[PDB]
Amino acid sequence: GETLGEKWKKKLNQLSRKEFDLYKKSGITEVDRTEAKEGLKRGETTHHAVSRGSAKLQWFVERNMVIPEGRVIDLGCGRGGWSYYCAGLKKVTEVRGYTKGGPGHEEPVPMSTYGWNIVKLMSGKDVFYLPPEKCDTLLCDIGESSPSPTVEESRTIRVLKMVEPWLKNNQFCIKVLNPYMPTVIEHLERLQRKHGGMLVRNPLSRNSTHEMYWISNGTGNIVSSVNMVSRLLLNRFTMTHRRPTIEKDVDLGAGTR
Repeated sequence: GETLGEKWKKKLNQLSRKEFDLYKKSGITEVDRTEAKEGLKRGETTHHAVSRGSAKLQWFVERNMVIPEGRVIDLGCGRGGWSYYCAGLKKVTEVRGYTKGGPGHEEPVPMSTYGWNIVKLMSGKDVFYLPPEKCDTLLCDIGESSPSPTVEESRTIRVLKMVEPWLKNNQFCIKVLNPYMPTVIEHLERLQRKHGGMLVRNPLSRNSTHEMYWISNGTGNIVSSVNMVSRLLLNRFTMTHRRPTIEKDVDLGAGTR
């Protein structure tokens, strides 16, 4: 070492509460969740996204980086934002979600947004012990943050090792929590050389995370893009803070398919 990402991590861990809270939102895109969250409080089950995740995935999908189709397996679906988002797409026929749930984890939130009937969200499931099934689309947003870059390296590599057997010339969108550490990068290079795809940064991600996403469509230099992200996040430290770009939250409509 040390990578630019590790420097970013260093500096991040050196921030105070105020500096952190102003940095994490500085210059990023975020969707207005006011109405969605108020609606969810009133117990509404149409239109609303159960979390910020639906828009986060929509960013990828609208750019054709991942194109959900056929049977969609959403590992670690949590509340179900990605599953509920995919349920509305014409090419999607089945949505199957597994999440850990229980104490300390988000349960699947039952909704009646457009296409809910083709969605099955299952809790009490450790995806790491789940036998890989046949699917046309594989999603994965797993990766628990830590102040230690190395702990994150371990968790990340564990996630990649878990998801690889699910990949079969199919669409995928897979969260890479810590992409700047060297062993993760070699692993990703091997994975890319076997299954293709590219690492891309989602603009709705906060500056407080170096997370990138291994998506199935397109190609590129991984190390170059990771370091590109690193220099961006570093620049945003010294950049006069910019209030985030507020965008419309996704609307998931209503009805069965």
